[PDB]
Amino acid sequence: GAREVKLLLLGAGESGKSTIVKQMKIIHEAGYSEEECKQYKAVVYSNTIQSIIAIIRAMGRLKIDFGDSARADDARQLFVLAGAAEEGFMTAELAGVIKRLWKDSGVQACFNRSREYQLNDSAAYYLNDLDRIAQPNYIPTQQDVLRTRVKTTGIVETHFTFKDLHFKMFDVGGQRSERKKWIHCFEGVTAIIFCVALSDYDLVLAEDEEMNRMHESMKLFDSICNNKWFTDTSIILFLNKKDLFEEKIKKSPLTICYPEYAGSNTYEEAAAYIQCQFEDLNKRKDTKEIYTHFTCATDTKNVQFVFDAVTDVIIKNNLK
Amino acid sequence: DIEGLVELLNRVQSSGAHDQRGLLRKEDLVLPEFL
Ligand SMILES: Nc1nc2c(ncn2[C@@H]2O[C@H](COP(=O)(O)OP(=O)(O)O)[C@@H](O)[C@H]2O)c(=O)[nH]1
Ligand SMILES: [Cs+]
Ligand SMILES: [Cs+]
Ligand SMILES: [Cs+]
Ligand SMILES: [Cs+]
Ligand SMILES: [Cs+]
Ligand SMILES: [Cs+]
Ligand SMILES: [Cs+]
Ligand SMILES: [Mg+2]
Repeated sequence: GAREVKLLLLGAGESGKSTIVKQMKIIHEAGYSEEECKQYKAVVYSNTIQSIIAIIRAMGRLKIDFGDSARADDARQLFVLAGAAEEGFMTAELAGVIKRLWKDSGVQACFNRSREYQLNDSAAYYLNDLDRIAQPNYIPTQQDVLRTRVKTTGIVETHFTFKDLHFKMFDVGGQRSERKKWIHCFEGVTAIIFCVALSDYDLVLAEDEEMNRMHESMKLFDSICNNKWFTDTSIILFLNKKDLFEEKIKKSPLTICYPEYAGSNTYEEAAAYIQCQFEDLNKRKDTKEIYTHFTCATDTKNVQFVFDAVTDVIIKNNLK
Repeated sequence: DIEGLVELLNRVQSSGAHDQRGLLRKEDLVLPEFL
């Protein structure tokens, strides 16, 4: 008989929860048609602008000057043009201002210090493709739509059949949900897919945080993991953003996030170390098992593959 | 439990890592102080 498989996505903002959801529609659903991709132009541009602005704002706080002082006019002009360009379209004027700002060594200098502030991980993706994106005959591709960033009004979800199972994937995130909603989200869970942004290991801590992003995520995992209520619940761990991690580990040591770390600075050892920090949180290595996968939420191929395995674990953890 | 707190603190407080979300709104346009 058909089983309802209630999947709950958990994890800090930016961990990739929303992105896994979209991957499900592309893989186990229809995906996005052209009539529907065209629909995202407005957001693709909205996001592109918000990104260059996030960086421009960062230059102020961090006091990083433009490689060329002319850019100050562009920056000031960025905010006017932006707040004046009908959504969905981008003029040859705005495209220029952005291209010049993104090209500035001062701005690139600030971009390289994104660890000191909060820059979404789509800024690079879009700012580089300005050539394509800016052209007026532009049609967002699937990967373009996958990288977008929209509204989490309430709770996001998707229904899809895979290996004859009725998958219901849930994802809250930002939407303050009370013990009400929460208890109601947990009740019925078949598997919790906990997302972690590996690349967050080098983030400078905020003025409010006692511990860093990683350890805050570690803390939450700990609870979800060792909570008797989720005993029979399959606990999949997605150590996401491995591409950014690999790119980063090169320049920024893991000792930033785990001062005691003494291994080498290879994607391999650093990654293995983080996999242990999370899995050692498990208080019943005998009782429960953690299903860890290093992934790249934005990679449809890898996600399809990884979700293929998660299902096997679900298909049989149901002791059958 | 505080569990509800932690989840609201980790999955929310970082969604800020994206005041960069949704369509463009007047708030995200306020010209930076270093004007
Ligand atoms: N480069 C890269 N970006 C990613 C990856 N996973 C998620 N992202 C991006 O990082 C952000 C996290 O977004 P999602 O939209 O997944 O929101 P979340 O559920 O709050 O963490 C988005 O900008 C994604 O496009 C990944 O593996 N690699
Ligand atoms: Cs299907
Ligand atoms: Cs499609
Ligand atoms: Cs200068
Ligand atoms: Cs960066
Ligand atoms: Cs490119
Ligand atoms: Cs839906
Ligand atoms: Cs559906
Ligand atoms: Mg979010």
